[PDB]
Amino acid sequence: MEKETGPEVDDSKVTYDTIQSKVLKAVIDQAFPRVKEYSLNGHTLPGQVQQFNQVFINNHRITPEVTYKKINETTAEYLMKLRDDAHLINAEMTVRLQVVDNQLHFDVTKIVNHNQVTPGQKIDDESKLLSSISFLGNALVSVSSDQTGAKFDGATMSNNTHVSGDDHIDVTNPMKDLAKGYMYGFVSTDKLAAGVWSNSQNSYGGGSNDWTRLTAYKETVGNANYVGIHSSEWQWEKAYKGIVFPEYTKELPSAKVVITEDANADKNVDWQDGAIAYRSIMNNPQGWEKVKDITAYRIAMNFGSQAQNPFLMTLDGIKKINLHTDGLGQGVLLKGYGSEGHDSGHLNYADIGKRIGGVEDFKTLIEKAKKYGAHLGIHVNASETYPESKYFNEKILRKNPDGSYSYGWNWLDQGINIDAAYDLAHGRLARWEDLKKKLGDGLDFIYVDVWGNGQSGDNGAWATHVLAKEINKQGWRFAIQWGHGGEYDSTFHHWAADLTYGGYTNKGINSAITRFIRNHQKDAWVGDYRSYGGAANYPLLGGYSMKDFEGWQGRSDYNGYVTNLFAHDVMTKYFQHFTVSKWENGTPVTMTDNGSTYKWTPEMRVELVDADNNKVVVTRKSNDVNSPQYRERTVTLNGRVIQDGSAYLTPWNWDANGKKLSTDKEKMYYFNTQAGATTWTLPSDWAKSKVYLYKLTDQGKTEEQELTVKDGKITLDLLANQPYVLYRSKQTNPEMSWSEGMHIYDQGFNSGTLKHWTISGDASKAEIVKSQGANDMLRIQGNKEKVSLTQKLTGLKPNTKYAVYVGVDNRSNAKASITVNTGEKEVTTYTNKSLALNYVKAYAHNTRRNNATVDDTSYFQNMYAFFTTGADVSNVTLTLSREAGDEATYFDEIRTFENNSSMYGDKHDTGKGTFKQDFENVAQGIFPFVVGGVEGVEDNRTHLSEKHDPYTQRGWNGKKVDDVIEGNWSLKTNGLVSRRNLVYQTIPQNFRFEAGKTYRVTFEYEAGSDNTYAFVVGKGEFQSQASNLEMHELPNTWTDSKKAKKATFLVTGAETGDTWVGIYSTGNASNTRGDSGGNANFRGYNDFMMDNLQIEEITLTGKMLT
Ligand SMILES: CC(=O)N[C@@H]1[C@@H](O[C@@H]2O[C@H](CO)[C@H](O)[C@H](O)[C@H]2O)[C@@H](O)[C@@H](CO)O[C@@H]1O
Ligand SMILES: [Ca+2]
Ligand SMILES: [Ca+2]
Ligand SMILES: [Ca+2]
Ligand SMILES: [Mn+2]
Repeated sequence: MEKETGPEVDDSKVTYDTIQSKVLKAVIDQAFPRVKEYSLNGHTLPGQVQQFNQVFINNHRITPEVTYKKINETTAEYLMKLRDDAHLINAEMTVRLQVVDNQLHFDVTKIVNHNQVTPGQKIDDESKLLSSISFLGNALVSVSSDQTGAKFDGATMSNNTHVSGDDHIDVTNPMKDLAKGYMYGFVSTDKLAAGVWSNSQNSYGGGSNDWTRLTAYKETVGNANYVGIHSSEWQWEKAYKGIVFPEYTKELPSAKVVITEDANADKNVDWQDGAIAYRSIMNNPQGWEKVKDITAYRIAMNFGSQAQNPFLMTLDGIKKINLHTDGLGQGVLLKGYGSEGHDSGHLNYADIGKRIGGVEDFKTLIEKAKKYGAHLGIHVNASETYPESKYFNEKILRKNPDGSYSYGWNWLDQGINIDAAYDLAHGRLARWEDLKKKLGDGLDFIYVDVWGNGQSGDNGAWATHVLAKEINKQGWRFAIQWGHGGEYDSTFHHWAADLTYGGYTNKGINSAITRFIRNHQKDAWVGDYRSYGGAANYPLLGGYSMKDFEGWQGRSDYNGYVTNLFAHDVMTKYFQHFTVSKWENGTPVTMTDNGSTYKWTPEMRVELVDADNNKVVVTRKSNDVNSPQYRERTVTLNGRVIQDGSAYLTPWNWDANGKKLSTDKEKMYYFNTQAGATTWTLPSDWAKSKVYLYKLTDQGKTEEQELTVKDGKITLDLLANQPYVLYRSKQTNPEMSWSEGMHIYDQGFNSGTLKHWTISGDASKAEIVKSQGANDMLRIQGNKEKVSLTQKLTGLKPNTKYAVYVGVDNRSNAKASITVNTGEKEVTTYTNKSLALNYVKAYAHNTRRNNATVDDTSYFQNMYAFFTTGADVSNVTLTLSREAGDEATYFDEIRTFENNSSMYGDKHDTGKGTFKQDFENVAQGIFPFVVGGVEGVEDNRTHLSEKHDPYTQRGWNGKKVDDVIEGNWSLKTNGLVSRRNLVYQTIPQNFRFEAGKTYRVTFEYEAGSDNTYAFVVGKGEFQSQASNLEMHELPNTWTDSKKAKKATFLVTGAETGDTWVGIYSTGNASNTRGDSGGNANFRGYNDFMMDNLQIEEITLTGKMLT
């Protein structure tokens, strides 16, 4: 390429003025808000050196009519009249340029559109809107190839671990052309660096073209090439289908430049100095301050009406983690906080799940969690909904160009995507407001799932900023699913934080420039996941690694959760307590993974600092990618080694909420992924102190040991993959008030003792034991007389109807019971040997081997008693008992909660009399049934369906069957046809068909096809050696009927006491009647619904005999 030339600059017709602070002077054109040049400490950076007195309004070129006024020494103002009759533009905008110390601020302070526009109302011609304002062509700052050290550095979005989003371009003549959008951009000489911020929500496309709030352009002027950074175009008045968006969607255009000399004392001026200075002018995502202290993120899941994780139970998990981490901060995403759980009832944000304890228990959870530094978030959806939801309406649904529905997720029900632009234009904001009104204060984050994938249409930068602003206005922090989503406002990205998702192309933001700037403000980065290579092969700053134990994707591994916190997250979060100050790359390495051999340039040393001038230096141990030392670092704090390779001994000076600790509470954490002794130099304020070591378990600080300090050093030779904490004085573990608000002490057997129970019988026969998943449970075995454990149920309301259950897995034939005595009445329920395996994937005691009870299985099922308090609640007792037997019964999770069912002879309490289930007041699950093994351990596709006429009922969009038969609720199974397996069954603890007694079982049902589902009678444990079943295939209910059909069956209890009834998915093919895809799922061909179950003990007389 040959040396380039362009027009020189003739400014004979230009009048300049100057504005200046004490440190920065800007030469500005009086004709147009353009900075020609900046001066700071005798050094200069050009701005826009060639006049370009045009703007683009609604993508039309306009020569503005400008009047100028210098307001004060630092500030000038321009009134800019905009007229283009042919394109219906008639407007004016006021712009101010203002110097603030070493910053230049560009603000559009006022916009007047002379066309009549009313936010929220119809507009007959959208071209009358003033929708976009572009000052492209006027660089806010630049650098010339004639200047020494001229360079440009910019970041674009990349989520591919192999591909950096950053460009580093020497500004030379000649050079390659440049006309490209960027998220962050810096120009620098060897004397000055500048960074540019804009609130522009411009996009030039997806991927690396998105979030492009800046545009960099090469311009040749005389004999020099300039690279300038421009703000990308801004948005203003916008509409959807002629309906103008609300006023809050309009944000006045703003951009800033900051100019700096050396800012990290390395005696070089480059983009890193610009990036440090940039933190003073940049947007900061709301709630970012919290991020550095949220060390323990995880999901607590509810799903399908099951109430796997009641709000008050999550508080006990928080307490376990508080103990085990010695008071690290936590963030629990409640996936299923609403409606019947996860993926139920979307859009009705205020519909807080009733079966998990409703708004009352959610408020208690939020309030009580504060002292443990545990922040709650909720999973919501702004992209699709289901007929059941209050907000399902034809008007909100997304339709394809051909008129068909844009079908969304199908799982419990078939959802339809919504049109998010329509939604914004029609009151979306009020749904968030309703949630805030109901829930009140203290919720931390809203996690918006899906958004960013286009299901609901445009989910790009502008639309996401609007959505985030609605959420932030309620006081909530914004979080999203995708690595590329919400770059401007998000503080957490599930696909960045869960390293296992999506593979190497779908992870966090692969940009050193971006991470340098924002590492401390969000979990949005590339974490350590060696099999993805590139940036993910041992990032020096770590990167959040999220695991779970409360049911998300069937995750139950508590111990693995805690070890992962210490293996990845403690040091990740430690670094977020500082800001990056220096970043040094090494030489390129060659890697091979994921089907490619590629070059990657790794970071070798990163320095960070805090406001107290602490200095942290993180160094990769080798640049050799085939050496084990490539995946090792040293970390020093003010020169003192706190990590080397597999081990760290790290100070931690912040409480769970991030507040500075008192001197006597300052501590150090030790963790080593390998066996072996390590030696550490203590800091001066520890070196002459006594030092105590504690092993951290789910019981808190254990195995106190005073350490020997020699020559101001300690040596630690402790268990691998095990957290320890050190203090300078003896520490104890606090009272945890286990299960507060749940009416019983320690419902999950987490407190390491049974002393709060009154035990009747031989106490040696009752012990707390660990399941195969390390879940603590009460075990009773080997007892020759009854053993009982009793507590008072405390804090109950007088004259109130309640349910209580205990999870029970009984391996003995002996009677295992739950008994409530209210002071005025006693009720009891029992099980002999359990006969139904647990198939609820989000439930901690499902039958997956790694959270099995014992012998690789789990038969846990909730065993209920229903009772009513009298006038006095000072002596209500709960007793768990086990009659004589050799084998074990396991109990866990005692939940006592208000419930208004009337199942027993039309009365609430456990008692005699006809059994009826109208599904209108179910405590949880699908009682008296429990989900069967049709889908194995699954987020089971059977749940309680909720009525929303007409959408859930026959006739809407051709629906063949009602989701709900009578009242507001039925028992629905979605599409589980042709499976040859049991969908659900009664179990004797829920309903016992007594030996030799005969019952009439009646229910009403919908079935979308003939003989796809069958009513079945079984006994004992079902085996799919397949079990004998009495089989009654059921006809469809709509081809020859306008409503649900009634079915009636006689069932005699087997002498073994283990008879049950259920619904079975046959081997027959269903019939979708020529429909396919979403229509076929929606319309219910493959569905089964039950309601109005009745089971009545009868004596066979007269014609019953036939
Ligand atoms: C990975 C993730 O968050 N995916 C979302 C889906 O989540 C799935 O939800 C179903 C139940 O509906 C089940 O629990 C799966 O295990 C879980 O991965 C789902 O919420 C959809 C809804 O459109 O969004 C994501 O794909
Ligand atoms: Ca520097
Ligand atoms: Ca437990
Ligand atoms: Ca009903
Ligand atoms: Mn439903």
